[PDB]
Amino acid sequence: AEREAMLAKTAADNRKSAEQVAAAQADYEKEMAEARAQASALRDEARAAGRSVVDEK
Amino acid sequence: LDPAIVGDEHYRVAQEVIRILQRYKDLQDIIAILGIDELSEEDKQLVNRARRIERFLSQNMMAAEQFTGQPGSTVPLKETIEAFDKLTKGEFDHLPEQAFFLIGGLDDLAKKAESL
Amino acid sequence: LADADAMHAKALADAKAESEKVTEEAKQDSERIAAQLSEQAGSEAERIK
Amino acid sequence: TLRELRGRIRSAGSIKKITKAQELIATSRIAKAQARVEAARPYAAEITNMLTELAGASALDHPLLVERKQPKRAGVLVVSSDRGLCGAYNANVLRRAEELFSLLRDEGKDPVLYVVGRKALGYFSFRQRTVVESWTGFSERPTYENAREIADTLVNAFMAGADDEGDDAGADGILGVDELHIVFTEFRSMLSQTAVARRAAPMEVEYVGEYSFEPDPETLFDALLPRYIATRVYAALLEAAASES
Amino acid sequence: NVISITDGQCFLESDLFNQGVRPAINVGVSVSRVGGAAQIKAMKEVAGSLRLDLSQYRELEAFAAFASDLDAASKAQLDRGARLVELLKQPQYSPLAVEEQVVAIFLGTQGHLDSVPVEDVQRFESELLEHVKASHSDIFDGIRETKKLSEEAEEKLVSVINEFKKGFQASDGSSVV
Repeated sequence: AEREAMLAKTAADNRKSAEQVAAAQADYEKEMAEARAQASALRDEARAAGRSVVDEK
Repeated sequence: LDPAIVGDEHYRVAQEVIRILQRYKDLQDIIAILGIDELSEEDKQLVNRARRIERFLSQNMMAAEQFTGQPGSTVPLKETIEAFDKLTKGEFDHLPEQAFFLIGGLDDLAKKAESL
Repeated sequence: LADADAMHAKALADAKAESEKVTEEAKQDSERIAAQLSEQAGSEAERIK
Repeated sequence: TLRELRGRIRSAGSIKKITKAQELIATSRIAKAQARVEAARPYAAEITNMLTELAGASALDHPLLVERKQPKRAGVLVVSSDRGLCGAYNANVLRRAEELFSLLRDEGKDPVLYVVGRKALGYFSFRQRTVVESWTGFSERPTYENAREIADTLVNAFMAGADDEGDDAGADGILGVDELHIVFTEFRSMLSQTAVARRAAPMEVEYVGEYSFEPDPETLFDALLPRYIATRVYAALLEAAASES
Repeated sequence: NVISITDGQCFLESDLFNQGVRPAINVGVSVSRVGGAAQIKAMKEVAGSLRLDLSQYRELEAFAAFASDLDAASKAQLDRGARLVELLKQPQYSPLAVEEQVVAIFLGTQGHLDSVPVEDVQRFESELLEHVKASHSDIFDGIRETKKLSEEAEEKLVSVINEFKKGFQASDGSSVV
């Protein structure tokens, strides 16, 4: 009753590291892209608003 | 150009080059659309040799020093005829074609070819 | 298991650094482009004057 | 000039017309080739099922099943067509053959090659290499007899190298081969046709995990394998012809 | 008569304008005899062998229908030619100075945009360009004064390039590595 828990733990560990690193890389990409997209939208809208107010004035 | 003035080897080399280029031009019309797949290998080798000999005639004179930023080159006639006869033997078939573009001599030819 | 949680802190730290630097860069770009655009509008204003 | 131009116009227009006509010829031939290629499936499935059932509880030993102790050499057969105007088909086949020969040269063996088709026949005759035997004149329309005799010849040649030690032929009396290779082309799609090489000379046994034998099971096994080899050989040819068209 | 009387000419053909690229300049016949004193030495060192590369690209693109011959031997050549062709296009009423244009030609020659997909390369450099305008402009003054590319500026600019492109996202959202 104790020689299968060791292999169950081995099976869990063999994939825990891969799952964790995959999730970490996915979150890293998600946050990087989200922040860059936010910055790009902000700069685009600021440039558009500047052009608009300059045209009006 | 006559065998009475110049030795027979030069005459033979010139005649062979002339015939090769003539055959290449003759086949150019057919190859212009279909290509080499329809054509036989006996003429594919001729096509390859004609392309290589045509690309080999390119040279880098010193007058282009104000354009290419490289020195010119000169070759004695004996080396020229020897290299051309060697090429017509077909030994240089293994070498890539682009290496023959704007080369000075056979030593520079080998150096450039083995540099890539 | 102990090593498993090392990268989260540095990941979040670099995320914050990226966020602040890109916000600053966007602010600088917006203010500069507004500055030159407004100055050119004023320039054509005195031109038409 | 003018008349040269007009004559070239006539020649090129006629070439246009007949190229389209013969392309339609090829298109029409595609349909019947695809209809004909797909009729041997039931017999192959039955021969596979019977082989699996027979070898399920049989002894695992056969000269084709076992391997020679020494890699003296390796045979190889490459297929080609009996007509030109195929495009890069011959070029693809020859490139695959050259790549395989280069790969085999790593072991230091001296192979012997067998070729089907007149174009590759001339190509290799022009080059410096021996060809023991060639087959032509029926690549467009094959039959079971050709595949059967070819499989018989290849099996006999493989058997003829059982005791090839050094340069000595032994009791065989003739130098034999210890490995075979097959080169052909597959019909992946109407536009995807990739040349495929396979090795099938020594049989390999794999267990995926988990009747009555009135005659001798070993004799049934021994007679059964050659039929399987012949059916594979026959199945290759229709695939090659379809890819060619 | 006009070609005979003068020296140097430029050829424009309706073909390339039809396929879409607006500046339609032929690369095989259009030549100029003006010597190397026209370029600045910086332009001479940073730009070279472009005409021959474009010519061989135009020759080799004639056999794009047969991949059985190239076989991963000129894939880099084909890709570089495509990226360069996509680079040469110019928008309408878009004045450009020597500084940013020599920057762009250096970037194209070094091939640092190979990872960037073809679909947005243009806008890519634009962002990069304006960032370098927003960022330090010391390198522009440096190459404007000595009229040559100093090496230290080269490491500085490539480091800035790596920093920007690591922070860059593609059109489809795939970061370049």
